[PDB]
Amino acid sequence: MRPYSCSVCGKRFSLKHQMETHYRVHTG
Ligand SMILES: [Zn+2]
Repeated sequence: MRPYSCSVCGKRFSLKHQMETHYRVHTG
């Protein structure tokens, strides 16, 4: 996948920070 990926949810992202910023959702 040219772009990164949620590596957890299964989405795609070309901005490591954006995806990494998404992990803030895997908290709890
Ligand atoms: Zn995720």
